[PDB]
Amino acid sequence: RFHRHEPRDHQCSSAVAKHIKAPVHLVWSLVRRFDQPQLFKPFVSRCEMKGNIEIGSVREVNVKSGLPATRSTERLELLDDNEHILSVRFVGGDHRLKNYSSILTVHPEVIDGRPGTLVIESFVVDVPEGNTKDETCYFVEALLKCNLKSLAEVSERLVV
Amino acid sequence: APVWGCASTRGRSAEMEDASAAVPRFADVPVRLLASRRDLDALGLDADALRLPAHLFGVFDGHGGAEVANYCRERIHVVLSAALARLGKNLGEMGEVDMKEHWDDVFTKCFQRVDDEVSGRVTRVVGEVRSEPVTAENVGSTAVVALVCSSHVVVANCGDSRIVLCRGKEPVALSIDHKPDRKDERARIEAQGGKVIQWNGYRVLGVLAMSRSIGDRYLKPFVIPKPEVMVVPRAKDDDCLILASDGLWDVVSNEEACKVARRQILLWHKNNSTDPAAQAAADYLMRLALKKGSEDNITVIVVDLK
Ligand SMILES: CC1=CC(=O)CC(C)(C)[C@@]1(O)/C=C/C(C)=C\C(=O)O
Ligand SMILES: [Mg+2]
Ligand SMILES: [Mg+2]
Repeated sequence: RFHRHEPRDHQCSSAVAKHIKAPVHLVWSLVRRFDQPQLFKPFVSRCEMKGNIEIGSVREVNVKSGLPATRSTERLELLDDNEHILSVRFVGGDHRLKNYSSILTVHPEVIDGRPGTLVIESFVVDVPEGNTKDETCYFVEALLKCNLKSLAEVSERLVV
Repeated sequence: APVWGCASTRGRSAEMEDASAAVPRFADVPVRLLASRRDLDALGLDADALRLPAHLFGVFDGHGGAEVANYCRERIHVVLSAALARLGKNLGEMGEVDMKEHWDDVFTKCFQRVDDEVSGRVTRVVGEVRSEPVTAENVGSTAVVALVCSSHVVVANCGDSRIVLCRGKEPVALSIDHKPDRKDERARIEAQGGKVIQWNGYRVLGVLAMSRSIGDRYLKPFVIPKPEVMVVPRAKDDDCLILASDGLWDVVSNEEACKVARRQILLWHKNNSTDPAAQAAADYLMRLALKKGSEDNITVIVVDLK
C-alpha cells in the first residue's frame, strides 16, 4: 500500500519492519522530529536543521566514528500526519548511498493485549560501483534494523 | 622501573576517542607460565612461590564514542592482575601445564570479562556495584596490550591496533590486525551466516572495518572480543616496543616506525612518569603520522627495552 518501489537495474530496493509495544501517537511523535533523528537513530552524533519542519526541509547529520561514512545531507520529501508517512532522500554527504530514498510508515496494532505499533521502512538506492544489489540491501538492512530496534527501545521506555 | 613514553592527539578528528594505559608493577607474573615446575625444582626454587614484577601497556582505539576505550584503560589492567593472581594460586594445584594455552586462556577470559562488563552481562564494582551496560550497543574499542617483565613480553591483541617490536633494528610484528577480509576471519564470519562486504574497505556486514573488538554488542556474534596472544622471550637485540592505534599504522609502516623510534631514543641520549627519550620517540611518531596525512586520532606508546 505505501512501500511499493520500482527500482531500475542500476538500483536496489528492500524493506524492514519492527513491532513496538507503544501507541502510534508516541512512535510518530518520535519519528516526526525531523530535526532530531538522534532521538532514536543510534549512529547520529549531531544534526543541524534550520526553519520549520516541512516538505523540502534539509538536515545535516554527522554520524559516529567506525562507520563507512561521516556525514549525510537529507531532505524531507513527504510528511503525512494523518496516515503517518515520512519520506526522506539523501541529497548529499560523503557516503556511497547515491539517490537513496526511504519511506517509513507507522500503523496501529495490538501487542500483548495493549496498544502497539508496526513500523515499516523501505528504500531505493543506486548500487555503488564494485558492489552487488544483494550486498547493498544487506548493508542498508543492517543499519535500518539497528535504527528500528533503537526506536522500539526508546518508545517502549517512554510508555513504561 | 619501566622506561616508556606516550604521545596522543585527537589529530584532525573532532573528538578524541583513543585511550591508553601504562601501569608499572601492575601484577606479578606466575613463573609457572614461563618455565616448568620440574626445571625450577631442579634448582631448588619453588615455581609457584617465585615473584616476578610486570608492567602493562595498552592502546585502546574507541569507535562510536570514547566510553569503551576509557573503560578498557581503567579496567583491563585490574581484571588482568586479579586473573593472574587467581591463576597462580590455581597453578599451585596443578602439575605440568601447557603454558601458551594458559596465556591464551587468561587473556581470553580477561578480555571477555571486560566485554561482559561493558555490555552489562555481568555486574561490575567501582564500594558500589554496577550492572547496566556502560554505554550504547554500537560503541566499541580495540585493545592491544603488552605485559612486560624482565624476561618476556606477552602481547594480547583484539582489533586493528598493532604492536611492533624493534629487534636488531628490524621490525617484528607481535600482532596481526583483525581485518574482516583476513581469510580465517572471513571464514568464521561467513560460517556464522554473516557477510564481509567491501564498502570503503572490507567491513563486517559492510559496517565495521574490524572483525574483533571489545563492545559492539550489536555486531555479535560476528565481532568477538577474543584476543590473539603472543609470548616472546626478550632478546639481546631488542630496542623497543611500539604500541599504536591505526592512526599511526594507516600511514606509517612497521619498518619506518621501528627505525624512527630507535633512532629517536638514541639521539635523545646523545643530545641530552614518562621517560624523556621514549617520550620524544613517541612524540616524533605522532607528529610524523600527522605530517603524512593521517585523519584519525593518533596514540603511540614507545617502551625502551634496553
Ligand atoms: C549509519 C549510516 C552509514 C553510512 O555509511 C551512510 C549514512 C552516513 C547515510 C548513515 O546514516 C546511513 C544511514 C542509513 C542507511 C539509513 C538511515 O539512517 O535512515
Ligand atoms: Mg577510533
Ligand atoms: Mg583509529
